[PDB]
Formats: sequence, structure tokens, C-alpha cells
Amino acid sequence: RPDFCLEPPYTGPCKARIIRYFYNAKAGLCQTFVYGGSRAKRNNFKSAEDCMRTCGGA
Amino acid sequence: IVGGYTCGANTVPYQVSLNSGYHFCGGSLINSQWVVSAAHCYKSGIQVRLGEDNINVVEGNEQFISASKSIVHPSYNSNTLNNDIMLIKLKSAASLXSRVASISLPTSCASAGTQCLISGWGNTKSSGTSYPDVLKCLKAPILSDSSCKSAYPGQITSNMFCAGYLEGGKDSCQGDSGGPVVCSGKLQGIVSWGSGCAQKNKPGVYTKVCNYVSWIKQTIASN
Ligand SMILES: [Ca+2]
Ligand SMILES: [Ca+2]
Ligand code: NA
Repeated sequence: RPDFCLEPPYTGPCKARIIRYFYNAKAGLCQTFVYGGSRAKRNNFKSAEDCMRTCGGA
Repeated sequence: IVGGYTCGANTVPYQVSLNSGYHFCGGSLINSQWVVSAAHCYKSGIQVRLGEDNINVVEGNEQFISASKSIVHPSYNSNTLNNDIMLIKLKSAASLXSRVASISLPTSCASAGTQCLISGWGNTKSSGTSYPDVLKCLKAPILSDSSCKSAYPGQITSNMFCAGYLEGGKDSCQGDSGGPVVCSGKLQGIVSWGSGCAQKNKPGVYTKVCNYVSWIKQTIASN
């Protein structure tokens, strides 16, 4: 099945500026991005630790 | 805010910033102890920042007050974004004067074409990223329900309204959510969502505050 850890970060339609983490497969690390507040995809984490635990090594 | 202008220090006294270690949403002060924002702006450890202009520097007129309660509308749907409204109670009453003031709730809904003031510390670029230090303002008109539905097929509910310019270039953007849309001195909208920011044929969508006045008043009074 498609690895959700490899999907580009999704800001969504909502207009908040919430900092979340996503696994950047190209760089091999969890990076920060702007999340809009709703309709989050799975490659969206509240902390670097959550991101690494879920997507580390993808 | 994309395509707007610098409001001027404390020229929008009801505009507040929601902070969770950084600015993430806006809000509107409706009385000394209550703020109206968007349901999708619900976050842990919210601190409401009043009397703000430069969001990155202490200028002397700020009041930082923690949220003691955050009541998301009981019918908020995170998928459809229907009922995107939240009420925040201030842990201690804010000191109201000229620089920190409340905005009146509407007595009736505003008609299409009505000019309104939209404000916030959100992204100022339609393509790219640039967040302002000072508060940004934008004058935009309320758009018809028909035009709103045509722009966003099967997405506009009775609790949403569009505002802006169809040609693009002027709109609210990421970081503006929860903020005000004030028309003729009344809070008619809450910055909610849209397809990107300032894109042609994609005006901003806002929560229709006029549909929640009774709920707001009763909820505030029961908390
Ligand atoms: Ca990063
Ligand atoms: Ca400041
Ligand atoms: Na200033």
C-alpha cells in the first residue's frame, strides 16, 4: 500500500498557521510545515518525536 | 491578509491574537471576558494577546491573558467545516479602555455588496510565504450565496458566506483564521477557509456569525 509518510505535506483549506511536522523522504528527516487547522492528512504530526516514531526510516 | 494594507497601531481594538508559543489564529473580543474565533482554531494552552500591533515585539499596550475555557460549537464538523465557531473565555477580565475594545454582534445578516473590514497577521502572499510584524487590513465586500456556491460546488452551507474579489489578489490567508469580518460596526464573519489565498474565482469563505447570535449570548452567559 502507498506509504503515507511519502506524501507531500498538506496545509488544507483552513486558514490557521499551526506548525506541524511531516516526514520529508528526500531529506530523510521530520521537518516543520504550516497546517491550516482541518482536513489533515496522516503525514502531519504534533511533535518531531511522533513523526520519527511513525515515519522514521521511510 | 493578501493585498491589504497596514491597519495602524491599535486601529482594530477588538482584534486579538491566539498564541500557543507563537501566533496561530486570530479572534474577536466581544466583551471583557469573551473572544469569538474559529472552531478549527481550538488548541491546547491558548493565550489570548490583546492590544497587539507588532506581534513580535513588546510595544507597551499588550495584555496577555490565558484562555480559561474554549467552547467549540457542539455541531462543528471538521470535514465539512460547518459551524466553524468557538468561544474563548479569558481567565481574567481584559482591561477595556481605546486600544482594547469589544466589537458588537450583529442584529441582522449583512447583504451582498456590503463593504467589510477583514484583518489579521496571516500570510501576505498568494504564492509564497511572508508573515507581517504588524496587523494587516483589507476592505472586501460580502458576496452572494449564489456566487459563493458556484465558486465552491457542494461545499457552502447555510452557515458560511463568501467575501472578497473574484479577480483575485485580495483575501485572508493562513494565520488569519478565527479573525474578524466587520461590516458597519458589527461582527458578521469569522475567517474560516478557502481554496488557497487570493486566487481568481476562489474568494474567502467565512463563518456566518449572524446565525449564531442567540447561541453566543446564551453560551457566554452559561459559562
Ligand atoms: Ca523543517
Ligand atoms: Ca506586541
Ligand atoms: Na507598531
